[PDB]
Amino acid sequence: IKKYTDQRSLDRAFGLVGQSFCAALHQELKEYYRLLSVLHSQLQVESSLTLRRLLVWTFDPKIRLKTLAALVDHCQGRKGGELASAVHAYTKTGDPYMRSLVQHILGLVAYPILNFLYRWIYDGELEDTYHEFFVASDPVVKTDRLWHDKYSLRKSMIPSFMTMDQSRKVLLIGKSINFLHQVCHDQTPASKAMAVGKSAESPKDAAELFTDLENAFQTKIDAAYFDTSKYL
Amino acid sequence: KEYMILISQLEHLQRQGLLSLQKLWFYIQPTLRTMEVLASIATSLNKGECFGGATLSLLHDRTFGYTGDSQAQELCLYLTKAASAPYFDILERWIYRGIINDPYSEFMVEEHWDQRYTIVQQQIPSFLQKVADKILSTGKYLNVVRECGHDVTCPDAKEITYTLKEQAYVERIEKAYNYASKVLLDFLMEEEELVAHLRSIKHYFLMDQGDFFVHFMDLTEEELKKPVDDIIPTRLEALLELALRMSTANTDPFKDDLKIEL
Repeated sequence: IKKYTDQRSLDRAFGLVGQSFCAALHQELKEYYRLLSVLHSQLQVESSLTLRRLLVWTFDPKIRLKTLAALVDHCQGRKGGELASAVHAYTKTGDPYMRSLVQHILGLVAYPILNFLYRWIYDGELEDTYHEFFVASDPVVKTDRLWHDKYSLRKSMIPSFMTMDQSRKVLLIGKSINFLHQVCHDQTPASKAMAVGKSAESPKDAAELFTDLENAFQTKIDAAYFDTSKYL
Repeated sequence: KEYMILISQLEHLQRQGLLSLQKLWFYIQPTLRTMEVLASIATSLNKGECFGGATLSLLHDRTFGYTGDSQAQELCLYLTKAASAPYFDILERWIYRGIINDPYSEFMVEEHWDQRYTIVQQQIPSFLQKVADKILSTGKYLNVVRECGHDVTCPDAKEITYTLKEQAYVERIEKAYNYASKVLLDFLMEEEELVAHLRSIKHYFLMDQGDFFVHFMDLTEEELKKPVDDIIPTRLEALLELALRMSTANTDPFKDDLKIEL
């Protein structure tokens, strides 16, 4: 984990998700050290100092850090998209001991991913540097619209919590939101309430709903896909 | 202040001193995180040497890159919000009067008859040049009404941009300079009469009512045979004003603005 933090040092390079995964890896590194400080308070004078009792005080971190060694053995690279297919393969295992811990990572590996998504539904100002989302926004030179697909979805980095029909769905909203910018209108679709919703969602996520809402996240974007279409 | 206050709290446990090289090691890996991001912003600022809006666009780029770690995102947001609340206050203090003050040229727009506010390519806001062109032309229209008198106020009582919504705030900046156009279009239609000025010039300047000019064309056939002498252009203005009122002009202060080329 120390060498993973040594390789973490980037500006923010080949992925927004990659050092977000190591940020949580610094949070679960952090939890190991509070368990070291309660051991040093045992050592001096202020229990008996045998190994057989600290063995079972390290046996409870032994279920903690060993399943973090499986999380670091999956990914050598730091590119996002394939990180979202890594933690979703770890939450398909049962046993909510580390499944709660990989759901911590699933809610945070996704958090750069869906932060690409709902703003591109709401305002549509492209903010990619190394295409951390599966929709690489504007990799082709700007041309007049002949219904040409500039936003490809790139199967090699699809998240496993986003299925095949929702991957084509967010392209269909993201292609229409750019077509209403060059319509001599800068108006976000049909209301200023499409700004309101994004702010509500971001505070709600900040204090509440830490686990991803992949069943309910696809509902109100469909209740966004229908209103941006009829206004257009 | 938050960094130095944890170090003093565990020193209360140092008088009961049993704390470890490991209990300390856990608390320093979160606070190496806080310091390494702060160092890597500082290292970029030594290589950069930026100021003003050029710093604002660098900090806007760090809100993009530091995503994936929640708490590295929260400070890079807060550093951008603490750099923009000075800057967009210098924006708003240019919108209500046109007070351009430069301690070290924080804002882009420098003071120039000239109409030379010329944004700068040195700096750019948190958004692209489209909002810089939008706020430049805002300062151009508010300075036109300021030339008449000191009467305009920003439509809100307080202008805030230090909020997560920012693209809906440059769109309430664009509905503001549209209103500044409307009160300039007001000032055209009330006192100035732009439409009557363009009516009195243009098609009359091609030639609209030739009865003003065929009276003057009677007096281009007696005089205009040779180039002008020293006593000739005194007569030509006397003949323009003679041809004014023989053909009954309807508004005399719109037709005394005609002068005569040598």
